[PDB]
Amino acid sequence: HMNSVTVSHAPYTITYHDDWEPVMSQLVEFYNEVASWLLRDETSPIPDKFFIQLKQPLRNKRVCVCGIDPYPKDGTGVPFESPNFTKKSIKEIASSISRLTGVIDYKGYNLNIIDGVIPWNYYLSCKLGETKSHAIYWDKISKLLLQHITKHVSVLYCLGKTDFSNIPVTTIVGYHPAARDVQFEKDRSFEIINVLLELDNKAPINWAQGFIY
Amino acid sequence: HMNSVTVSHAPYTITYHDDWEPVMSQLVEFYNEVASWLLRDETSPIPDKFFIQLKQPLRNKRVCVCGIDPYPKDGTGVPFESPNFTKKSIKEIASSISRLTGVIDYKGYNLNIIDGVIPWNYYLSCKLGETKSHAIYWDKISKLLLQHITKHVSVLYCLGKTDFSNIPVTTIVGYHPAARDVQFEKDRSFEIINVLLELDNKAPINWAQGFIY
Repeated sequence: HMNSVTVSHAPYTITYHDDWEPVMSQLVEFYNEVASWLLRDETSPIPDKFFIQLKQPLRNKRVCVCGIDPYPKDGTGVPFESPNFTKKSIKEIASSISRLTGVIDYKGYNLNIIDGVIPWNYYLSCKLGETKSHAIYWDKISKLLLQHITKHVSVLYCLGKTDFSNIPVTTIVGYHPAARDVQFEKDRSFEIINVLLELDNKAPINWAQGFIY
Repeated sequence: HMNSVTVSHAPYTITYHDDWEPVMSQLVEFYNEVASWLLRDETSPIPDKFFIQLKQPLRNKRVCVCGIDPYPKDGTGVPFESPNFTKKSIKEIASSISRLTGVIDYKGYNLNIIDGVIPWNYYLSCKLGETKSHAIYWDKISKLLLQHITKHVSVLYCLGKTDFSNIPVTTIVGYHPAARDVQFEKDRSFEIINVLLELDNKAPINWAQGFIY
């Protein structure tokens, strides 16, 4: 199931699932053009992690949960993943899911271990410490990959109203996870995903699967 | 508040609200290129009605309810409007709203008289009797106008999954109103619009406003 393509700059080899095959030669061509600009500075995540989410299948995904880019520091290549459960966003996502499910004891949360969910970063890197600082480099790669994801998923969930302003599927644009005074709005946005899936005759997400105990 | 532009073919003069001003000179340029092809055959609606929805303001609209094109016959220029309440789609929309609201006695329904709703046809005409038969002519006009609507509304509601396959806002793609065995799915799709609006801190739609007694 796993394929690989050579590129001219680090990480030099991109591995990917069968499902991503239709976009890869355009991706290679796009990445070769812009890589030098991306590798000039220290990035989150590291270059060897940029494309790690391409190993994930798409034909079994119903929901894309999408942020604008990785954490300014300590990105792993897996969107929202925080191994020591310290990043504000994934903590706030975990809180919402706790209130939506009744699960209160947990040590962590990961969106990447939930059946039918692909967590996604629209831009695949940032300059270390600076949010959206690599928007111009990922531009066309970002369109290409997002376009391909929305061919598989039934619901696209974007996080951050001001974050997304950049270029025909069911879509909710919610608040950033770390946004203030919108706890109720945040909680019930997650809840509407499963409603929209049922009305689309798809199976709901078991969001509790995300918890780490 | 009302403006006008001259075009080279019928209807010769397009009137429009202030809100549409940013798209009009591109529209004029697009319409002049393709009009002869549109006017060759008998159309629904008639040419003098094509652009009638441009008289409607946008800054007070929260929801766009969008179909692919006008009724194959008897289109009025107002999407979904059926003066004698005979068209299957608007009857089915009225039924859904009846079940969602409890209102049972009515003689008609119109989406164009509801505060905060703009009913829309993605393509502004069809050849008399043939659905989507003018898709190629409206193409770029359709993108232009839909793009401009989604700058104002908070929720885009498209009707017909297969109907829409043609090219970042909250969007539900529901079934065609005349689709079978999906009465529940249709009813509760309309209900989720108001939920999404509240979570976006916008006022809900009073869908009962649509009823004609």
